Amino acid sequence: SDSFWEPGNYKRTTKRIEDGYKLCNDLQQLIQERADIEKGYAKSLRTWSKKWGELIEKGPEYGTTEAAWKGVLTESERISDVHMKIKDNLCNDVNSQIKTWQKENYHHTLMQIKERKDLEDLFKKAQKPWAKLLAKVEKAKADYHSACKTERSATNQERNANADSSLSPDQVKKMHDRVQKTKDQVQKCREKYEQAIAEITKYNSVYIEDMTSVFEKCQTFEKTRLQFFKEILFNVHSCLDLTKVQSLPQIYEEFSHTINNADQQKDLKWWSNNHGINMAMNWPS
Amino acid sequence: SDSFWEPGNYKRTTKRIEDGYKLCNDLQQLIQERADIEKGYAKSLRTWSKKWGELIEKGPEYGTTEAAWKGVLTESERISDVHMKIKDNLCNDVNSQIKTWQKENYHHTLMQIKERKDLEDLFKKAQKPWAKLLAKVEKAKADYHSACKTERSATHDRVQKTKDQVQKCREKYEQAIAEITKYNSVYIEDMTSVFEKCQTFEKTRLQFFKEILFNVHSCLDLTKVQSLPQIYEEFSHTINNADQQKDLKWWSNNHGINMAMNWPSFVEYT
Ligand code: NA
Ligand code: NA
Ligand code: NA
Repeated sequence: SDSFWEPGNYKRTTKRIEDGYKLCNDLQQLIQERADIEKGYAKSLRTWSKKWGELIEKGPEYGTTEAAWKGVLTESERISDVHMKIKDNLCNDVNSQIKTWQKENYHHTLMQIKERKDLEDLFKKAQKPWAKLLAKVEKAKADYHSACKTERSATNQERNANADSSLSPDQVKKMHDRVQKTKDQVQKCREKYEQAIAEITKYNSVYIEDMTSVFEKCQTFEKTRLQFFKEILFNVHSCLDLTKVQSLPQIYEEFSHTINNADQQKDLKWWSNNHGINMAMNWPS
Repeated sequence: SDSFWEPGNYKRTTKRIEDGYKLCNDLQQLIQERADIEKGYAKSLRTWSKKWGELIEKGPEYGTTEAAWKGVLTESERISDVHMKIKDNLCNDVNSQIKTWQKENYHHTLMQIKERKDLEDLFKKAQKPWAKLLAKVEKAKADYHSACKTERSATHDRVQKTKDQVQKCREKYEQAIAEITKYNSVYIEDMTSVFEKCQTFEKTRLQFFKEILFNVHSCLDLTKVQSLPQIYEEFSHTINNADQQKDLKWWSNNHGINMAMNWPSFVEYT
């Protein structure tokens, strides 16, 4: 079966050590990826703000109204910083931590992950004795079913010898001898089989102890990985939680301070001063 | 000079009307562009979410730990929806109300903006009488200035009829002047009146842009997105459900020592 207790089957557990390495790679990759998305948004915002900053400048809007329009560009700048800092937090608070743990817990030798290779070895050692007894049981079982088979086809041929009266006495005798010799075989074999089953049945618990002990070494390492991953996940969470960016309220507060300063009278009066009736004229003389 | 009072120069006030209308188009383009960026963030988030959602199921992580990694995917999805609403509010709401105001306060004759032609007309009307007096002043200034020239090289029939000429020029010059000087008050009064119509209208727009900027602000103002504190608790509870004990127990049952075994048993012969 697929049972753990079956020879070689501890390999799902050892494979899981190496899966732990892979999941470090995956998590780093996933975070880096989100980081690029945040870099990308901020980068877009800034491009936008550079573009309109200039179109407003160079275009017809003026005065505090101009300054109000500009408020929006300042907003997006402050927002972009927030997002750069999340990019930077994800990469140097979070990803580096993972990068570090992964370096520290997985070593690479002989085209293997040593933590895997060592433990496969430890299981293999733990399982070797009982593998023998299992092998024995399996020979004994085969060696006894083929003795059963022989004996049934040998007692057959004797059938049709005592009904073939031309055979020589030596021929009739060989067949008689084979039957008796092959039922020595059925017996001898039943015995070795029963003894092999007994021999293994007494090792089982030693086997169980041994494998339990190796398995739990594995569970302990795994426990640790799972704990670590839980923490980094919270650390990720910290990086992304907007409700804790303390500047956010202030960005909007300040953004509407600017809109509020948009003053039509200031703007209009200025316009007259520079372009309309409140300019000097010397009349003709 | 570039003084508004010289003929022609009312025009910068006039260009301003049409610049008004132009700015509405610019404003909508600005907002449209911001909205597109928001939509970009949101689309990105979801692509990322869909990608890793798959790569995680497929990968080795299982259990509640696996459900915690999926926390991020959900938060990401929720953030995308916040920005998608920002796109929509900006577009389907702020931009259309500009579009509406644009069409309520500007109208065209043929290809030209009517409010601008009207007020260019009124300017010219008021400027015209005065411009005519100024045209007079300009002629009689030139007449006099070349009765200067045609009595400087005369210093006997061309000696006293050109002192008669500096009598009739300096006379006329000084009366064109008196005449314009008398119209000034009126011209002042009528340019004043037209310019005020230009200011009243321009004021409408300045007040309207203030309002629209406030709306843009309400649209963009993260501190007022209700759902957002809550997104991040939904997320942390998900992380907090990672239970290594159950994930480990699960493993021991499906892959490790608590699995059942058949121990070797004597099997008989066919
Ligand atoms: Na400008
Ligand atoms: Na999985
Ligand atoms: Na829990």
